[PDB]
Amino acid sequence: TLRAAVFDLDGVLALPAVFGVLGRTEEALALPRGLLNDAFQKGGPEGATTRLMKGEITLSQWIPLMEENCRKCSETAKVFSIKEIFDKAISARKINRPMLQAALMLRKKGFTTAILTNTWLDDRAERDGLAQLMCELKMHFDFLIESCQVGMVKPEPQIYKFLLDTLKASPSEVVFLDDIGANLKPARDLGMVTILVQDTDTALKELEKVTGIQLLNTPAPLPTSCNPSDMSHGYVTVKPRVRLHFVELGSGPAVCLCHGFPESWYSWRYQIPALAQAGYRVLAMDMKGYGESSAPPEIEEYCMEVLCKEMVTFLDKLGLSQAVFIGHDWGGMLVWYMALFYPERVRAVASLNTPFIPANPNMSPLESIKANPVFDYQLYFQEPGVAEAELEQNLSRTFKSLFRASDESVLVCEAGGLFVNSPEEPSLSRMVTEEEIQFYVQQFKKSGFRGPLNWYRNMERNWKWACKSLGRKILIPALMVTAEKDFVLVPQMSQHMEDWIPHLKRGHIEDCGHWTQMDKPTEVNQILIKWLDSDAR
Amino acid sequence: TLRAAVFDLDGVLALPAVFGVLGRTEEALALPRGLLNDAFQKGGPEGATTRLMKGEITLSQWIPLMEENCRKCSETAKVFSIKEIFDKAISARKINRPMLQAALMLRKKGFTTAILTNTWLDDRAERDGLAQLMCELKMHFDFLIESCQVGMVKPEPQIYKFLLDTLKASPSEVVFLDDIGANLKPARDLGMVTILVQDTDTALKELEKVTGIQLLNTPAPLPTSCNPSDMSHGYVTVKPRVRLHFVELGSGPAVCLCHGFPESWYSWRYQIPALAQAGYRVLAMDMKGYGESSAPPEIEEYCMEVLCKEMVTFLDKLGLSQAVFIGHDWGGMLVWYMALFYPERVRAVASLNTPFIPANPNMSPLESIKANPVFDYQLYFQEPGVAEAELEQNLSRTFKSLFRASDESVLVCEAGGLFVNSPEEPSLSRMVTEEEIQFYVQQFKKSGFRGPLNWYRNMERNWKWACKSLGRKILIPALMVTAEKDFVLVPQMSQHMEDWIPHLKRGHIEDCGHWTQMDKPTEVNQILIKWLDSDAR
Ligand SMILES: Cc1ccc2cc[nH]c(=O)c2c1
Ligand SMILES: Cc1ccc2cc[nH]c(=O)c2c1
Ligand SMILES: Cc1ccc2cc[nH]c(=O)c2c1
Ligand SMILES: Cc1ccc2cc[nH]c(=O)c2c1
Ligand SMILES: Cc1ccc2cc[nH]c(=O)c2c1
Ligand SMILES: Cc1ccc2cc[nH]c(=O)c2c1
Ligand SMILES: Cc1ccc2cc[nH]c(=O)c2c1
Ligand SMILES: Cc1ccc2cc[nH]c(=O)c2c1
Repeated sequence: TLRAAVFDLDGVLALPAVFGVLGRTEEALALPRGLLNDAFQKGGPEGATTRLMKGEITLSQWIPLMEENCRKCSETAKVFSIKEIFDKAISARKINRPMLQAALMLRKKGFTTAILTNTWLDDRAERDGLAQLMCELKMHFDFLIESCQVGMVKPEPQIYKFLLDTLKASPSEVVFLDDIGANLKPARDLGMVTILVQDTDTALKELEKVTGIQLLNTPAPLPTSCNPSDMSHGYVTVKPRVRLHFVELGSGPAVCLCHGFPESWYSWRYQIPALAQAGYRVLAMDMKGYGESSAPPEIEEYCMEVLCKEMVTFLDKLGLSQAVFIGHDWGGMLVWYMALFYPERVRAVASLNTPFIPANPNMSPLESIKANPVFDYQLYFQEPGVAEAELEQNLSRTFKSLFRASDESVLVCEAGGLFVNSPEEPSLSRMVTEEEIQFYVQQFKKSGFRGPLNWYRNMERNWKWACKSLGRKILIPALMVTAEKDFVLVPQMSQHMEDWIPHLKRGHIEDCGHWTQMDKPTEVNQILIKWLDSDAR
Repeated sequence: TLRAAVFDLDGVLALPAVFGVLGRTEEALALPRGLLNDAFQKGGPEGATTRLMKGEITLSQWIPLMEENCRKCSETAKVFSIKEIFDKAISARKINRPMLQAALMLRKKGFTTAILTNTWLDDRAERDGLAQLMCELKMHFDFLIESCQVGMVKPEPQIYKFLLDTLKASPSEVVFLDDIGANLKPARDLGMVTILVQDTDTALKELEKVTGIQLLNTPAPLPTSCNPSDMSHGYVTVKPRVRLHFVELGSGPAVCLCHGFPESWYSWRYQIPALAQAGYRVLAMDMKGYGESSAPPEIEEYCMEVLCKEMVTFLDKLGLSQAVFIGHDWGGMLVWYMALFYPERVRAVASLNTPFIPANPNMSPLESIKANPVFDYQLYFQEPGVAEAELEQNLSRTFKSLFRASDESVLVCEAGGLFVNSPEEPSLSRMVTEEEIQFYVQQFKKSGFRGPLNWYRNMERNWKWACKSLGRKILIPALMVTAEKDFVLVPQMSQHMEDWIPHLKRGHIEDCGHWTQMDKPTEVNQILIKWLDSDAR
């Protein structure tokens, strides 16, 4: 019975193989057939290539040794840069997405996965390209065994016993995929299930046949999520009693993600890996009042002016002159005001669902809010302690009731609460796992709902502050993402935004409810990456 | 008696003034005198400029309003891009270093300092330049009062009462510096000491006369240091029982600072702000065994192979494909081995004091170490518990005894310890304050010296591992910084490094002891920044 799956890198998880370049160069340059493949293989287990693969020498030391082997092979046959050929071959090699997806599905079903590869110590000036590829790939496997790190190469029998010992599995429990028949043989001899990989489709057909798990023709997978315990956690004190916590991933321009109510940095779990992979340094906040960030009890600690000043202090303390600010729900309203009051500090601004809403100077914000009845539920949030009591009463019930797709609603507010005619034990939304709900439950045990609710308790102060910006326009790069099925933050509420943000760009997600990030993560990622790459560097 | 100092930005803390561009443009373009200065000032307290300065409109909205004022002024006089003129004026404006140094000296002597400025909300595509300038400047002051944020401008009397209220000082306690006589007048009326700033030298002469503090002709100041409570603190779990803590500052290429024995991330306190200001994202580690990082008790948890693997995991979890690695003492030996075993992950490598030392395959590492007697003191570190007992006995004594310049030594090892004929209450080195020593004392109360000493307890394992690299060369960008007066890690010990690192660059610091970073911080900063900018992007 199979319990582990092992994959080769070149020609299996990454294509085109760095090998099918020696053959192409030969054909493109009309050289005698196999000449470059000969020079690459010269000396066998004693030659330059075996030394490179075992980590005895680096790639840069190997380049002149391969060049010398090439002249010797040309001399024998009786008949230009090796560096250039390999540089081009390495940069053209991309992850084989269907093969990676099959490895991901096997691990999700309980398989132990590993990459076993004959590789080198890359010290070329262009080494970052390969470092990036290996870093993206390795995260998805339990083990990465590199020949140059273990000082053993395939087909040597000891690398296979080393593999078995690493997996803590007997050979019959292992399926082993390789594109080189010679490197597959010792695995076969030990009793492992082997797959000679030529075309991906046939290899996966063989793989699904042996595992009894569907790998081909599967539904589109969700983007990579985050495991909290595996993230880098950052903490910045913005003032004596207030610290802000964030999760941080990637390199490049800073992108600051600002969640809504009643959420977490974790609401961005499907965005963080995708944006980091796209070339950005992601800073996913726990907003003031939430998770590991401070939660002072005072209502005025949560007015927009205070919240924005603290996010500016956050950038100051991290040594960031700017960040792109992306917000959802309350976080989306905060980001529009960051763009209006601190344009110097905002590289670009994007909001999911929340439109930019200016103050009406001729109407009280209480009059104005009552003219938009979808917000009647926010009146229930006004009286201190009332909504805290209901929402803190059963956290699992609170999160399972709230985090539901547009057609899964279980929730007027003069019924006497948000959960009056709601189930005491709601079903789990198709958007979340029980484990994800328990993460939110755990986060909210620290400070509960007082700080989060206080974000709604500053209408008058926020209106006075917003009035200072009535003569301004938002002229920095901006994106408004509407969600078809958000019944509170409806797409039509954003219709006047071009009057204030003339250069505004848009995105729109059909069949998407309020919880945009987890409702339509692939779509959110596609929209944000496209906009960041075109408007935020 | 003076207790606070207030500085203007344009023409005082930053030069050349964005004003002395209107006059220059007029002369360069042979326009009627004062025409552009007229159009800029049009409408007085009712005009476009006052609206901009109060934050009613942004800079991008003001540009076409100023253009219109220019055509009206040209029409009156009977006689090209405003955007281009202001873009050039803003980017040419640099911090007035002697003025900043005087503000720094006053604060160090107990003065409350503030910047009071008539400024704008900058939403130009080039706004980052100014954001960078303001971010560097503001960190050095207690308060930054911006006209566009408070909705008041100088010379309006209310901005001065607001200033006094912010400082919590009576007018007679405040000295106020401005380059505009009109903006100085209301401060004078209230009873504040005022300084009309034309040339910096005369202004500081007036400033030293009123404060009784020497500001002009002072010794060269030390670089900016770090206040631990003001830094962003990061934590990454690299394996179940091990987490690594780091301090993080700045944006740009990742630079990972690796301290020595028995040190802290704080040993880089003079480097962190300078490198971040230079355009780098600094990650200053607490190395395994230290400060807030985990300190497992097992000797083998501190072998070079394990330490390097964990630093690779650290990069993986942060989503960094590479970092520049800069090390000192044990950290310097770790960085050379990172370059040798993980070149793909090392953008560039630099070591302070520690030379790259290969394994001698024909000699036991114990034989080899005894052939270099300066290391005899490391034999004392071998027996578990012996050096822990002496070093943990009195932490203040330990750090004050160790952290001394080359001519301040108070420390053979068969005397029966490092502090045998050493003072029980050593004097404070000219390199450190009592507060800095107490920071180290506090850090070492958590785990003490077991983990740190374990770095020396893996000679045999490290030799076996290092032997795998004997056929390699370090061919990625590398810098070796020697310290004239380090009597253990002597400059001559690095003489063979070019044999292993042919493209090696060097730096050398005269009259510098073992504690390079705090001994010669300005010199260290100059050397590292120059090398990073030329070899690490
Ligand atoms: C959430 C919210 C929504 C709409 C408005 C409209 C006008 N004024 C407000 O304060 C307001 C607040
Ligand atoms: C429509 C509606 C009703 C209740 C709630 C309660 C808590 N949070 C929400 O976002 C919400 C939205
Ligand atoms: C600036 C702004 C815009 C909308 C709202 C809505 C409800 N409450 C607010 O405080 C608020 C503040
Ligand atoms: C705040 C808010 C806004 C919209 C929705 C829509 C559907 N379900 C919700 O819980 C919800 C909550
Ligand atoms: C600190 C140190 C210094 C020199 C050497 C020389 C040869 N071998 C070693 O292990 C060694 C270790
Ligand atoms: C020469 C010498 C002697 C003792 C010590 C003790 C602790 N740490 C050192 O670095 C050191 C260096
Ligand atoms: C690789 C290397 C080089 C020098 C030394 C010196 C002392 N101890 C070591 O373990 C060591 C390890
Ligand atoms: C490890 C080490 C190396 C050199 C020195 C030089 C002077 N003083 C020291 O304490 C010291 C410690």
